[PDB]
Amino acid sequence: GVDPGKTVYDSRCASCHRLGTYDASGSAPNLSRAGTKIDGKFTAGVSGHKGITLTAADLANLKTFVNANGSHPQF
Ligand code: HEC
Ligand code: NA
Ligand code: NA
Repeated sequence: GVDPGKTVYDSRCASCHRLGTYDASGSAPNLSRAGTKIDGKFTAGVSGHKGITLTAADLANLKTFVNANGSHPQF
């Protein structure tokens, strides 16, 4: 789940959000430890937040990515 979750985060939330030290640029909240807020903010297949629609697989993969990476290329 971790790699497709990165694609979800990268293309769909990073433009605004931050995530630990992996992504420290953006004005919206840092999504570190936001799994429960993500699942409350999004319903699988229902268009919502910022025009985004997420599949069930998207939501699971993204949370696995947030848990595993939420960081420096040399660490
Ligand atoms: C800019 C167009 C954004 C995009 C792209 C994403 N998010 Fe967002 N998010 C944005 C703002 C300005 C805010 C604060 C106002 C609000 O609507 O809450 C948020 C907030 C969240 C939250 C809740 C934050 C908290 O309670 O601390 C969550 C859980 C969240 N956003 C999730 C989220 C996800 C999973 C995204 C990728 C699919 C995503 N956002 C994109 C702005 C923007
Ligand atoms: Na960002
Ligand atoms: Na949900």
